[PDB]
Amino acid sequence: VTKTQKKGDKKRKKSRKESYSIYVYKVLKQVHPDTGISSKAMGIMNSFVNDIFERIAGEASRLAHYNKRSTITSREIQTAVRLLLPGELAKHAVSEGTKAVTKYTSSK
Amino acid sequence: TKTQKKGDKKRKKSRKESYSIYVYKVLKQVHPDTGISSKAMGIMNSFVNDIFERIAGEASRLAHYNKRSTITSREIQTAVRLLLPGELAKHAVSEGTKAVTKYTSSK
Amino acid sequence: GRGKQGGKARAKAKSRSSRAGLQFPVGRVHRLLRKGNYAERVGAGAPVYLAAVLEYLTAEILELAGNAARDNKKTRIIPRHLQLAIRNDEELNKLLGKVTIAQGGVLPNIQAVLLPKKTDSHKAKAK
Amino acid sequence: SGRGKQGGKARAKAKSRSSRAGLQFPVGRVHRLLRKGNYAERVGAGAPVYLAAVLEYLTAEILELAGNAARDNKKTRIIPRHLQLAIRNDEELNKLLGKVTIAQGGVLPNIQAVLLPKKTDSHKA
Amino acid sequence: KGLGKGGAKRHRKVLRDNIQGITKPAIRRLARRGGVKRISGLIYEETRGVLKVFLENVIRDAVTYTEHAKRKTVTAMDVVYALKRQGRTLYGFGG
Amino acid sequence: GAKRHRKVLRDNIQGITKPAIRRLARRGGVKRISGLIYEETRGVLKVFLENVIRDAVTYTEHAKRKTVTAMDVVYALKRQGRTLYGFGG
Amino acid sequence: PRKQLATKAARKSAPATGGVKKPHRYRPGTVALREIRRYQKSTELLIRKLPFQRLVREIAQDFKTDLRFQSSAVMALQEASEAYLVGLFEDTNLCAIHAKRVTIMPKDIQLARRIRGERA
Amino acid sequence: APATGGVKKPHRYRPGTVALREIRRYQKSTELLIRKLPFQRLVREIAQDFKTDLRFQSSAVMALQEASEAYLVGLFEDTNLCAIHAKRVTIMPKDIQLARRIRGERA
DNA sequence: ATCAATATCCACCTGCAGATTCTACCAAAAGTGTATTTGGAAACTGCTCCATCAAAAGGCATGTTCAGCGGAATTCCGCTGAACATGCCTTTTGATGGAGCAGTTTCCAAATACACTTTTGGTAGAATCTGCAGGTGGATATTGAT
DNA sequence: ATCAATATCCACCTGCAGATTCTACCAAAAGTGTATTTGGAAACTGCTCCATCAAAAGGCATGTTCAGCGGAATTCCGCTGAACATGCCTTTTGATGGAGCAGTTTCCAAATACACTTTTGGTAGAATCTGCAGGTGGATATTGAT
Ligand SMILES: C[As](C)(=O)[O-]
Ligand SMILES: [Cl-]
Ligand SMILES: [Cl-]
Ligand SMILES: [K+]
Ligand SMILES: [K+]
Ligand SMILES: [K+]
Ligand SMILES: [K+]
Ligand SMILES: [K+]
Ligand SMILES: [K+]
Ligand SMILES: [K+]
Ligand SMILES: [Mn+2]
Ligand SMILES: [Mn+2]
Ligand SMILES: [Mn+2]
Ligand SMILES: [Mn+2]
Ligand SMILES: [Mn+2]
Ligand SMILES: [Mn+2]
Ligand SMILES: [Mn+2]
Ligand SMILES: [Mn+2]
Ligand SMILES: [Mn+2]
Ligand SMILES: [Mn+2]
Ligand SMILES: [Mn+2]
Ligand SMILES: [Mn+2]
Ligand SMILES: [Mn+2]
Ligand SMILES: [Mn+2]
Ligand SMILES: [Mn+2]
Repeated sequence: VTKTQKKGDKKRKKSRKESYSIYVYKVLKQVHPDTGISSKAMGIMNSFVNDIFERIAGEASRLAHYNKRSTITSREIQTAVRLLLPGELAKHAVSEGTKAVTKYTSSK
Repeated sequence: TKTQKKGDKKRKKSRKESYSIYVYKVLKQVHPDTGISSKAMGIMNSFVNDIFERIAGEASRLAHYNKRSTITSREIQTAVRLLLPGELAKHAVSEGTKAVTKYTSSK
Repeated sequence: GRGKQGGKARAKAKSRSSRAGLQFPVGRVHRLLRKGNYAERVGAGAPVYLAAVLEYLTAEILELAGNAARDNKKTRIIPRHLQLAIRNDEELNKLLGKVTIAQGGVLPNIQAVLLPKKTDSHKAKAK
Repeated sequence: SGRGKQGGKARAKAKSRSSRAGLQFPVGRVHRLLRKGNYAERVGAGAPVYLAAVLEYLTAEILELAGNAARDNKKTRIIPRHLQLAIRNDEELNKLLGKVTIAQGGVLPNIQAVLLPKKTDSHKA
Repeated sequence: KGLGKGGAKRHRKVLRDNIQGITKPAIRRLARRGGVKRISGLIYEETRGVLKVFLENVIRDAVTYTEHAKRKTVTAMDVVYALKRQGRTLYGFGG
Repeated sequence: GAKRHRKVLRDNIQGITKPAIRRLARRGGVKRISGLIYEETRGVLKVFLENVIRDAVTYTEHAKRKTVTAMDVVYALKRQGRTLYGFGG
Repeated sequence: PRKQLATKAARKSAPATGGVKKPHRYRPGTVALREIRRYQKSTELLIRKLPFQRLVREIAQDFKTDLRFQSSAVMALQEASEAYLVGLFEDTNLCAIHAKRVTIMPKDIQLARRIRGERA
Repeated sequence: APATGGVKKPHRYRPGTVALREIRRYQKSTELLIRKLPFQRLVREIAQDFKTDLRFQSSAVMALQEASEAYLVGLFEDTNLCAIHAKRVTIMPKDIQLARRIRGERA
């Protein structure tokens, strides 16, 4: 008994929407261990990430077309980041992006 | 004769495409006795390239929002309505369905 | 007919542009849509459609630019003509609102308030 | 098939790309979002690693500032207002998001000086 | 257009003049958030007109995405895409 | 440190002369100009060129060239919301 | 024994010789400044919700009949509209002040919209 | 006038009259208003802070000059509207500033 | 009004910078026809969530009164820009080594495709937390009356 | 300068509606491993088209007015804020039918792919040719002084 809930259903479960949420949350606990976030502010963080994602990918896409290149590599992403972000935000993003690629490749 | 001298410099300049001949043909239909300077032709080129990217770009986004894999004349159409000012749109829409119709009705 | 053709008379051909009845290059518009990374696929009508729109906008500017040339007693359209045609057409101007036409200058236009006062010259009505 | 295995060992199984890159953000997802987004015929292996780093970084930058605005308002939970204050009070984030509106974010307190009351008196006011 | 059958349905009631629901106190409050201290009498009508144009333009595009999706329901995403193309990106509703 | 020599000094930005700025203003329909406008215009032009050139040079280095190209500029102008027709693209 | 035994909405002495009450009145601009600090400090939408929704249904309807709306679509429109009006009022305010005025007028809104290219 | 200028001799157009003539002359034409070389020099100097030892295709400088002048002429138009708004006919720095704040080039 | 001065327009002229037109080739498209694959309409349907209807009530809109003080009209003067007379110097025009942009061949490191496994994030719905909204309640600030 | 009057600040208090917390459970990513292809970095280099410079050329730096603009100061009128009475419609809570999103599975009209054939647009010269800039000259509108 109890193995089920009488269901007798006709599929149609969900669809599953992804979001950067658990990741926005991991990064938040790191800079502010005791701070939480409202689902509406998460809503906004989610929009930001999608937004910046498309700006960089887009700029990366154009850069490559302008150069008759058919592949987007870390190097295109890098100059997209320099074209898109201002002053200091760019310096640090570049350095952290470079750092992650180096560590990622020092790996098997 | 036909120079078969490999010394006459076998350079080979990567060729650039442009819409000049087509812009010129159209000019000839609307104003048969009118010319256009090369500078003016550069502007019209810029123009065509720009409208082309604005429309493709919009059609692209349109198909993505709709989880579709192909860009059809339908997307090109919604893009046009989103992009052009009122009458320009009506006419461009009319011109567009017209060329597609003529096209299909002639295999 | 019923019992004709027996040798050579028919081949095969016809450019897409010609079939669509267009001056602009359908084939190329198609190649450009595929090379552009706009979508995985591109239906056959999209390049037709896109091509006609580009042609049509091109004739609209050319037509007006042509007139501006004629108005200045010029036979050859220059950038100034493209700018005069564009900026004087309400819609074209809207579409090209964040575009600058190299060597086009601007529409002659002086704010009312900056004109000299008193009165004006030239027998503006009399005998 | 089933529960799985009495695994959870520690020595030679798979290693996520994020972990490999020292990131919290998901490298595999960014890579997938890149190939599906029609950006280029091809996406190199480093592309998403680098992009995930920049995205994680920027959200780190914004969360740091917003968390502080929360603290300045004596709150524990970041709400949209906090995100706004942090974005508008930072020149770079403000320029990066100059054309963005944060729903429920309001604006920054800011009154043009000529609007402030002139110390009583007569003369002008 | 589907919606409309008569009998069991209809008599939607005519919508008109709703621009007047943007009341003077509402416009005043908006001005305050905008840092405005003093408001001329004609501002209210001017503001309704500018709001109307802003909304026509955004709804016009949002509605075009709806129709294109073959939907009859305008979605938060339709409005969001409309906003993005009009240069007014909005965070908070599915961006 | 060279190329300008004696008789003349003046930084390059001062090469954007009062008469030229005045001409620009005239095309802009401006009838009367206060003295302080000239320096104000130079700083503005300077900001405009930095923003544009910076981006064009970013396109140059990415293409690994030593020469800023018209296309580099045109793409930069497009990025800055200053689309320019007539120079390629 | 409570005969409204309140100390006083005032206090002490007895200079109640005269017959002058004169109710309190804020000077013009004080409540307005007060409202600016109040509204610049909060985020809630300022246009009433139902009326706004009707405005949206009326404009939409004029474009296409039979449309439905998710409620978040309407909320999206309002957050965008109010963010836009507040932004325009800030520019309008700078136009008025530029004019050595403190009162925003239609022409200040027009000037700000022309400069924003909404009128170009 | 004739005054005692170049050994007597009259004629002086009133303040403004030539300004208006200049406006008509310049809105009627298209050439660049800044001298080429100085412009070039400023451009190379600014570029030098981003990457040393660069060369410039002559057309890149030209596009930059074309883009810069169309920008200033346009800015001067808005600046002129801000002066007039304030009942002046003389553009001042606060007018360029106001136009830039409202254009969002801001700060 | 009336002239003197100077800017402006228009009609005509003609050299040459920039079109334009004619071979000649050619490889890079563009078209054709021939499998093979597959997006994405239908069609059918469960299941959100959108539209409506109700009903109560107090937050807030409306309309009014009154008068402070801001906007705008006016006058007036001091100062700051416009106009102007030209020699002087920087820019313009037009050849000329040589830096690189741009062809072109090469060949691997790295991308793609695909078969298979293994790990994870999303979701569901029931708990069970908890910040903090919003309801006080006294400091202490600010404003407006003298 | 007080110093009434009212606004407002800042801490405290504590339910409850959002938030953080699971215990599945799964499909669906995401990571393995192994072939197969290939994008483009690297190297080499020819030939544009840059940077540099001498004469030529023609714009601008300068100093002296003085016209006329901007902005101070003064002055009222009447617009617009503050306050207040009144009462309505928006908000809130909540239930309910059913429109119409949004899964799912069934397919073929249309798209991808390839392979081979046919054509065209781009390039190079080459030799003309041609619109119109810029130069002349006379007339004539415009501006400014009298
Ligand atoms: C919405 As209507 C009444 O204007 O059609
Ligand atoms: Cl199609
Ligand atoms: Cl890579
Ligand atoms: K081929
Ligand atoms: K006053
Ligand atoms: K005043
Ligand atoms: K002076
Ligand atoms: K001066
Ligand atoms: K390898
Ligand atoms: K039901
Ligand atoms: Mn007279
Ligand atoms: Mn399928
Ligand atoms: Mn009432
Ligand atoms: Mn070399
Ligand atoms: Mn898990
Ligand atoms: Mn509270
Ligand atoms: Mn005092
Ligand atoms: Mn709850
Ligand atoms: Mn290859
Ligand atoms: Mn004056
Ligand atoms: Mn149904
Ligand atoms: Mn040919
Ligand atoms: Mn040729
Ligand atoms: Mn001429
Ligand atoms: Mn003459």
